[PDB]
Amino acid sequence: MREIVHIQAGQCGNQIGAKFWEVISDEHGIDPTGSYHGDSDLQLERINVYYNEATGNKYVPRAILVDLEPGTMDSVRSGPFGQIFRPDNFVFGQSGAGNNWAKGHYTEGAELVDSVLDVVRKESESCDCLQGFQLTHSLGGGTGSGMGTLLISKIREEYPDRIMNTFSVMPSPKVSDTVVEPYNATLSVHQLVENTDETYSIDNEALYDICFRTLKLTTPTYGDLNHLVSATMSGVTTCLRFPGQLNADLRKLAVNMVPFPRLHFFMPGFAPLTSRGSQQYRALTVPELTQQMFDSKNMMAACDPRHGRYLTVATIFRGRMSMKEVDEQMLNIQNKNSSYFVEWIPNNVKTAVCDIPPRGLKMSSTFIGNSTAIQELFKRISEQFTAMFRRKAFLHWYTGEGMDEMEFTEAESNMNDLVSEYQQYQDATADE
Amino acid sequence: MREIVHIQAGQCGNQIGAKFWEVISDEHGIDPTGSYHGDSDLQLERINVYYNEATGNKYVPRAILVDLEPGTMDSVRSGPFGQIFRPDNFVFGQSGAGNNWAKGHYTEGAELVDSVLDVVRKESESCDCLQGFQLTHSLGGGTGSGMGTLLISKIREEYPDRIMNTFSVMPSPKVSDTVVEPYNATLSVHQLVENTDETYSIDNEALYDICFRTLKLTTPTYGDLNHLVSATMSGVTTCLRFPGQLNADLRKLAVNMVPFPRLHFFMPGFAPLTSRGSQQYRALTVPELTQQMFDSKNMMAACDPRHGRYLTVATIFRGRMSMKEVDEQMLNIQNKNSSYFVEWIPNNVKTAVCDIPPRGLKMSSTFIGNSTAIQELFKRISEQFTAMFRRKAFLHWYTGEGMDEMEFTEAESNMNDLVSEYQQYQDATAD
Amino acid sequence: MRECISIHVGQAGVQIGNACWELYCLEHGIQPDGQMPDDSFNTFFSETGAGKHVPRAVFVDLEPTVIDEVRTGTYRQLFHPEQLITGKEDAANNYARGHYTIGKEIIDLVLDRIRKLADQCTGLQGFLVFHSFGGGTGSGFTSLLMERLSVDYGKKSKLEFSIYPAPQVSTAVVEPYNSILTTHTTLEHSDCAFMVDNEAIYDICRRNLDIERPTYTNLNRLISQIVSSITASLRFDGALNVDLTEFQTNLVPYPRIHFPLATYAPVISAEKAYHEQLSVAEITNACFEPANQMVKCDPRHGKYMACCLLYRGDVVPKDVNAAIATIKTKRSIQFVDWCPTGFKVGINYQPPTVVPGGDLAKVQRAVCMLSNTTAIAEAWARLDHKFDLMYAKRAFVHWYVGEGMEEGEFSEAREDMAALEKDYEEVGVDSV
Amino acid sequence: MRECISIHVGQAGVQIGNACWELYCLEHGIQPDGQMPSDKTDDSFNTFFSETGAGKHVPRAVFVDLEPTVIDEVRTGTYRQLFHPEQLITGKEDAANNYARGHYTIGKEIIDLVLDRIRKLADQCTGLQGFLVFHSFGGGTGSGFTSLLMERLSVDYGKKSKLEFSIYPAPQVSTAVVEPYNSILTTHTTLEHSDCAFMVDNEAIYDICRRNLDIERPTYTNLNRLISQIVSSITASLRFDGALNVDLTEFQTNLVPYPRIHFPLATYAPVISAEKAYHEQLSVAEITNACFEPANQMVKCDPRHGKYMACCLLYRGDVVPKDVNAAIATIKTKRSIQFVDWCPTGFKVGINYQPPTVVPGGDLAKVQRAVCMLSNTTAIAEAWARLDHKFDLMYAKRAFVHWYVGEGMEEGEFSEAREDMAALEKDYEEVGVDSVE
Amino acid sequence: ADMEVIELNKATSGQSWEVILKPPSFDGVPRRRDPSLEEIQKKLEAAEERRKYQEAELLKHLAEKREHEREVIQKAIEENNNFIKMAKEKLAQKMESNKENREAHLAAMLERLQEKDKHAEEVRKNKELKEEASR
Ligand SMILES: Nc1nc2c(ncn2[C@@H]2O[C@H](COP(=O)(O)CP(=O)(O)OP(=O)(O)O)[C@@H](O)[C@H]2O)c(=O)[nH]1
Ligand SMILES: Nc1nc2c(ncn2[C@@H]2O[C@H](COP(=O)(O)CP(=O)(O)OP(=O)(O)O)[C@@H](O)[C@H]2O)c(=O)[nH]1
Ligand SMILES: Nc1nc2c(ncn2[C@@H]2O[C@H](COP(=O)(O)OP(=O)(O)OP(=O)(O)O)[C@@H](O)[C@H]2O)c(=O)[nH]1
Ligand SMILES: Nc1nc2c(ncn2[C@@H]2O[C@H](COP(=O)(O)OP(=O)(O)OP(=O)(O)O)[C@@H](O)[C@H]2O)c(=O)[nH]1
Ligand SMILES: [Mg+2]
Ligand SMILES: [Mg+2]
Ligand SMILES: [Mg+2]
Ligand SMILES: [Mg+2]
Repeated sequence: MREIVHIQAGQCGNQIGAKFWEVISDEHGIDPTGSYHGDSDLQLERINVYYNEATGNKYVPRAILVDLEPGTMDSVRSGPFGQIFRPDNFVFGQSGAGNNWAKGHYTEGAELVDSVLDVVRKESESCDCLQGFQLTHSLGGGTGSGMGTLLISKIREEYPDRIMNTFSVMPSPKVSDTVVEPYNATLSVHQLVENTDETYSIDNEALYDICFRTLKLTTPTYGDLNHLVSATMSGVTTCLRFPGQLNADLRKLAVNMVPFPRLHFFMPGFAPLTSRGSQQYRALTVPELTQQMFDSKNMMAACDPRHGRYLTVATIFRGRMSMKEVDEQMLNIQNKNSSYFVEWIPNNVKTAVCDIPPRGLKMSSTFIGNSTAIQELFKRISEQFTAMFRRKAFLHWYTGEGMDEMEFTEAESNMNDLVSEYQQYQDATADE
Repeated sequence: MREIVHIQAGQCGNQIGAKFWEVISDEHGIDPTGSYHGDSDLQLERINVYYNEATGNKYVPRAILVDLEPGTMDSVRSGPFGQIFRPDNFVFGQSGAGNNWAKGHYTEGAELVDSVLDVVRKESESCDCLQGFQLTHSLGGGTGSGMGTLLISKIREEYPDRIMNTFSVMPSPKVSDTVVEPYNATLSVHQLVENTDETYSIDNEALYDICFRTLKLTTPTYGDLNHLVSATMSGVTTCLRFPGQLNADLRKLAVNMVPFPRLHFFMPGFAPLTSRGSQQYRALTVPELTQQMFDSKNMMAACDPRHGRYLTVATIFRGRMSMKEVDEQMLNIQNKNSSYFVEWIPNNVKTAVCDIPPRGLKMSSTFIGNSTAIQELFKRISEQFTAMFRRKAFLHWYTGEGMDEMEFTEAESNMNDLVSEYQQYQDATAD
Repeated sequence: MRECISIHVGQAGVQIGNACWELYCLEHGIQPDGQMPDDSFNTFFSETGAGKHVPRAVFVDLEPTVIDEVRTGTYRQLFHPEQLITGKEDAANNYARGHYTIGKEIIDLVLDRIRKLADQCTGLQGFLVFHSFGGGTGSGFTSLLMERLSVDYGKKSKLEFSIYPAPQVSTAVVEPYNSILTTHTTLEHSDCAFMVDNEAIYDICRRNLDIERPTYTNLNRLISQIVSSITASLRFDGALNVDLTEFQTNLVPYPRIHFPLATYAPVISAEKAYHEQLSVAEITNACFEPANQMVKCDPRHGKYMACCLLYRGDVVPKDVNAAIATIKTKRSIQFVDWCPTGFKVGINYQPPTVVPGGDLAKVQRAVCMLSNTTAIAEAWARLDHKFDLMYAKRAFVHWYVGEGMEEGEFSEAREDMAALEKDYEEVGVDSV
Repeated sequence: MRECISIHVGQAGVQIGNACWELYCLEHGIQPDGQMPSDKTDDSFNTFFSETGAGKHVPRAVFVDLEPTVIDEVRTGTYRQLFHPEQLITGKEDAANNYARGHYTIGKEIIDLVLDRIRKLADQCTGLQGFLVFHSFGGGTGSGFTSLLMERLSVDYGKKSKLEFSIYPAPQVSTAVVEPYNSILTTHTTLEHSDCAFMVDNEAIYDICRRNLDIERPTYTNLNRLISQIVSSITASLRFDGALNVDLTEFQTNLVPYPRIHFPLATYAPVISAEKAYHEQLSVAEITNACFEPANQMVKCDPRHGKYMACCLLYRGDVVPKDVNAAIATIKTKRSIQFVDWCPTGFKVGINYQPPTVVPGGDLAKVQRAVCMLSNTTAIAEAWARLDHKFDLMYAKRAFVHWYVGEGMEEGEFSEAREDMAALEKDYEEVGVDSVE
Repeated sequence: ADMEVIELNKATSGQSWEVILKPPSFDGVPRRRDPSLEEIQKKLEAAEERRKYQEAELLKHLAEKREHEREVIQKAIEENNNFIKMAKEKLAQKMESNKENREAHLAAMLERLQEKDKHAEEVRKNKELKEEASR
């Protein structure tokens, strides 16, 4: 389990993807020319997970950039780390999906698809020991959502033995690009439940609320939200891209986090929450860091973990700190909040400490939780879908592409069933 | 829709026709030799509607001169614009119908008809985009009435897709002692109802009354009445003869004016009313123009528009004036007199403004109205016809020519039906 | 690729075309000969071997008068003779002539030229059709063309710019007949149609531009500015772009309900000097005031189903989201219950260009809102009534029947209008 | 010459292997290059090291991992010259903490390869005693691969001694929620194939480091250096000219009364921090008493709550029989030390003169004498009971089971494994009762 | 109060002996093969067959999804095609119905003017019985 093949689909996918790539490149001592200039052998020890070593000194991200709209290609290349990416790995179509999941999944996307699979094949066959795939995309649009889910299905067929990991961004009316997001999101979730092993549920409702309420940003921008996303992505991938015992590969992470196959939707968490302008501030202690696991205010998914129960939790601490203190605090939290952890999964909270802190903070903590509380995010999408479907609003754009009302009925049913399952284990007692 | 083929039938037709030709020629800068001498590109822009260019820097009216009486041929040639017309176009018999519609329509007129169609065909096939025909004639005689209606029928057969427009002059006992005019007129109207698309009802009762009452002419002459006719003809054709958006061709005019096929008889109006060779000075104001032009005193047909309701109205203003003022005045008239405009034909009053004024006036207004009040003109002809027919007076003049009393019974019936239709829409409510 | 083909039908369509193409040229630096010393303008202009730029447009009229001005005018060198099509005799303000009698003579000729413009397209998005509802060419010829386009190009996007009739400038008593017959015949063939009410434009010129008696030149220069705001997203590469498909997807909830209301702001007379500069918030709010609308109706009384906002010039996303937030808090502005979020945004870098010697003043930023409101039903209702008044007495019907039309066709047309009216009612009923 | 072959499976096994072999080298004067200065001269060290033509000494050991990371350190490390490449075996992909993936999917790929080198090493032997297997209960390699290896070894080497050093899981250092599954599944498969197995409870080691060595946050380095000491104390008599547990057969005869109850409890003393003030060395009495203190045990359990069925005392260094008998006398007076009806209440006592050795720069202080008590007590049943409960909690809801079934395992195997644990638990109970007659 | 020491072994690196505190309380007394390699192979290969089976089953479902993908793409083709077919036949029937009506409209309008000619000549016959059968 060495190499990971990273894929970015649509505007959101590419926006969050580029940001991850600049964040982790800094952490690993890589400048935009692909040249290593760091000063720690720890930075390069597991560099092969995300980078291919190119001719001479240089390092090249194992990333595939995808979109049906050509514009985003230039948007990336113009970015700070634009010239770090392989030119061949840019697979861009001529006309976007026009916020229609059917177009990206069946019509215009089915094209671009094969030409994309050829790039993944070239990357994959080059691997000594392929771990699997990491896709970044939104569920709101037509490319990231529709085509991204088609990619997951076509990859799954070619590589059925590999881990499929996604950073799926959830739509919110609070920050939206299309009136049809409930259709696009519902149809995507159905596909994610069946075809992924681990999905990070990055909720735009959660990020907007963090920026507006906590960060006090009157008008949050995609920059402000992506500042929280990049932080989170850096945290959840710390165990993968640096030496350590806990959840060091995609499969060992899936084994510790996924008890039931369909229940693979993680609620990411992060402390401290900072604004792109919050260039101060010197603080945070170990108990301070630890308290934020139940602070719904710190969740990248719009659900209160106190409204449900944790099936499994992964906690990653960064910066120089006493592991004794970390272990003490971690025990204190579980022993005092025993009512939010399922009694039937003993020692379901695993903790790791990376000495290397992220840029900007001297100390940080990331939380990856498989909580039953995630049903609230799916209930929200479902109600929004019902509001529209009940009246068959905008449906003609979907059916026009060849889809049936049945496919909509089936996508909703699976989502209701998914919620119904989380509820089943939420109630589940460790008694005979 | 470019060219119009103009026809003049009988004494009246030729008299009014010559007058139109001199009026419009002056407006377009054409002297009697056919040579253009004007000073505005607007004058020639749509010259092709009425004139043929023909080999030579000069212009020739697309007019056909007709009569069963030879005298009128010379009367026109002796006129000021006599030498402007094509000599070949002058088609003249030897007889003269003697105020017998039967003679004009069946006997003497049918003999000359083919010789006339000879000239129309030559003119028509020469057109790049023939609009249709414009006939000038009286309904009181034999030639203009009888032969003129035969012509319309024969031109209708050859050109069924073209617009048929007439300037039909209505008889009056005030101007003519001819007793048979009600017969001739009734027989003609029957033909007009069936075979024309747009007819201007120029009433000699109305013109006599204008000259006698308004103009204070003790004994009005055909010269005095024709002065009003020429004014009117110049006005109604302005939209046709000059560039503009509204009623620019015969068909677009018919579409805006005719809601029911048979109700195609227009009541023309003019302001200011003037006598021959008379220079005011003092041109009317815009509210003056708008009000005057809507009075019964200003109608070329002998009916009170206030006695009926307007189905549709076209209003043309000529001279330099503020279009704002024109539009304001035009709205004021139709918002204050809402009881004279049918509620069921929204925005039935269309207005146009030509910068070029007619000769003699610095400012003028022409009114083309499809009013239900026109039934008064038809009722007058009908009463006059019944007075005679009841007693079978003069019937042998027509039966002699081979006509039957039924041809008469049928002509009257259709006219009673026509009146009965105008009455139907006069009463008609929107709801 | 992704090219649009503009079709300008009748006097109204051709004249607006003249305004549009004059403005596009100014906005792209193209001289009247087709020369120019982005790259997105190629969706609207073909390039020759001489380096000259030719509009992807066709001008059709059944009479030569108006197009003859184009071919003797300033831009006679811009269009190739073959794309300027004229007959000899117009449809005499009669739909039946434009559709059957006169139209049949030039139909094949026009489709041939369209087939040729489509041949030079590497990825045709669709068509932009400009016409009046009132004229016999605008009504009858357009419906005949739309029908033929559906046969030759199946389901390919077809969008209209329809001139709604105003009595102030109306030239035919029969415009309500022509309006209803065309709406009926076109309905199933158009994907989306932007109506421009002539009384609304007339009044904005009078009020905002201080024009006592507005002319077609004044009206068209204003219409051209809106049409440009709608096409800017296709002709330029801005901060956010909307394609033809994206319009239909975000503005059309149901196939019949395809008539968005256009509102443009700011409209300032080229005098004053103190009148500026208006903020993003100020210009946005203006889209919700009826004095700036393109169709005369009251949205206060109706409900919105979708809103699309096309910003141009000095516009920042943060300022736009701030402005939409304030609208989302206004009780007076109601949206339907089947619409979680009904907004779509576009942003272009280019401030609106003005024709030198024009009525409009230069502004640093502008916006055009395309909104689907049940209030547009008021415009159909006014036309339907005028139709009813005349049809009850069969006034003018003989002109239509004479050209081979059937009386039963008028009832079909009106019954379909009665259904359209009922569909606007049903859709606003919010509802179990 | 009676040779012993050591096998190290998975990360835990390989790393403890590194500690053990580093300590053996120090105890025998073998340098990391394998060169032993035998220049001035008991030969018993040869039961654990083959000699080459170059005069270098090579461990009779095999290191296996389904992943290269840990063994790659061995081949670049201090002792890379001690082991021959052939005895360091690695796959490319690990068993992802899944017994199934280790036993069924990935294991099958390297099994023949492993048995081949075991065969090779099994030849250079003029009187093979058997095998010493080092592995974790928790990981997918240590659980899944070991059980697969034990099975084939029974086929290839019919009735040859196989002894385990198994790492019992502690939540403090645990890396997988599924460790109780892997623990029970491996115990079940291995049971009939192992003759004797010494469990090392990670929480016990962790706590001894914290308490006695004053280590705030114990690392695998600290744990393994401790484990090694006990392992060395156990293997001493095989590697030196001893008298007690002088052959592997003896371990089994001396500590295993019944085939299934083959899990003796280890207790070591003294454990002293090297970084502390000088102290008057501990007496035989002091170190003996320490054997009956649960704070020094290798597995967390209470022998008060149990009965002994065999006891063995392994003294190292400066130890005199008179001092040992004096120490045993004192214990009996003050403490019960209950045995079973059948066994005599007593101890098999062996002294090994070779002094205890420590890794220089290590955590442990060098002592003049030490002791390791090996005792088969019914109290070890407490360790199975804790693991069995954790298994029950998860299995009731079938949590994580799909990971196993997905690798071709059957749900019935979990039932089979647990039923055998239920039987093992009952056997510890049954053995502690009164005998009849 | 009493102990028994039994010397066991004496050697170079050490000595061993047994200590008996108390003898046993009770004095009167309190194997299954193998396994086969063929049995191991049987179990190992049974699992391989259950794994290969569930991977195949999974692959069959991804195959079902593709077959459906072609079907919706096919539906959209048949819809655009049927649209073209409706539009073609509709517009043709309308063009034929109109040509029909329009031609008939002239047929009667000329037929009425033909009656006029028939009656005009007919009127000339009534005059013939009068004109010169006269005087
Ligand atoms: N945290 C973020 N969410 C984003 C961003 N851009 C978009 N989005 C969100 O994603 C959804 C809209 O999607 P996109 O831009 O990704 C659509 P995409 O380009 O994949 O497909 P098309 O339909 O072909 O345009 C929606 O929930 C937006 O609100 C971003 O930069 N950051
Ligand atoms: N406004 C005018 N009415 C006229 C004029 N001449 C005649 N009329 C009127 O027309 C009718 C008499 O007709 P005409 O001279 O036209 C008869 P026409 O010559 O067509 O045929 P004949 O029966 O062969 O004489 C009658 O109402 C006269 O009163 C005229 O010059 N102007
Ligand atoms: N805004 C605007 N409206 C126009 C313009 N020209 C005409 N109109 C309007 O469009 C309708 C006029 O119909 P036209 O487009 O001129 O008729 P046509 O399409 O040429 O059809 P035909 O009858 O055959 O001439 C009325 O509502 C006019 O007020 C123009 O340049 N701008
Ligand atoms: N004492 C000690 N315990 C260890 C060591 N390494 C791992 N463990 C423990 O062993 C269990 C994990 O098993 P590992 O040996 O690491 O995993 P593995 O055999 O490689 O199997 P895989 O899942 O295929 O990687 C947990 O209880 C760890 O705490 C070590 O070096 N020393
Ligand atoms: Mg996009
Ligand atoms: Mg005469
Ligand atoms: Mg026109
Ligand atoms: Mg491992």
